[PDB]
Amino acid sequence: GHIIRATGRKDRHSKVFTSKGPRDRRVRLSAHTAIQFYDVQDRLGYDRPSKAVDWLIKKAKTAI
Amino acid sequence: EIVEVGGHIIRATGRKDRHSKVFTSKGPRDRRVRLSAHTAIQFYDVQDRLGYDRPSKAVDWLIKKAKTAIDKL
DNA sequence: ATGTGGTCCCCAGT
DNA sequence: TACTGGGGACCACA
Repeated sequence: GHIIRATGRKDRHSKVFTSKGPRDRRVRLSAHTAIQFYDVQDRLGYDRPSKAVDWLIKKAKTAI
Repeated sequence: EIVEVGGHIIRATGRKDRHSKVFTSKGPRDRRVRLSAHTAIQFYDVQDRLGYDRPSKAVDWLIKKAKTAIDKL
């Protein structure tokens, strides 16, 4: 897993390196997925959504 | 404006974006989130490996494939 | 300086 | 003709 350091002086957010190349680290959820996702996020009591998808990925480790 | 449909889904009556937010147990939330470098790397991996075009589907799949944990919360 | 979470403004597409 | 997915920028922060 890698990172790509920003080039511009306007946005300094890092991108990540995936199978399809540099990707921006934001995702958009659809309205039904948002509500279910945020269900989980508020249940675990996590402040930042990203910690909720770390949880959702630990579990599901049987993705393989 | 509020619509009941799922749950409660707020329609922005603004004008530079008709993008709609969702009403959560902690108020109006945006449907766009910023994954940490650490998370994004693992999240996109499973998106690629499922071949899903749009990454919202991947979160749908995660939740699908993890209700065995979600209910006991 | 160089990243961070998070969201605004807005383009192109569903 | 209403909403969306995502890029580009940006405020406060660290």
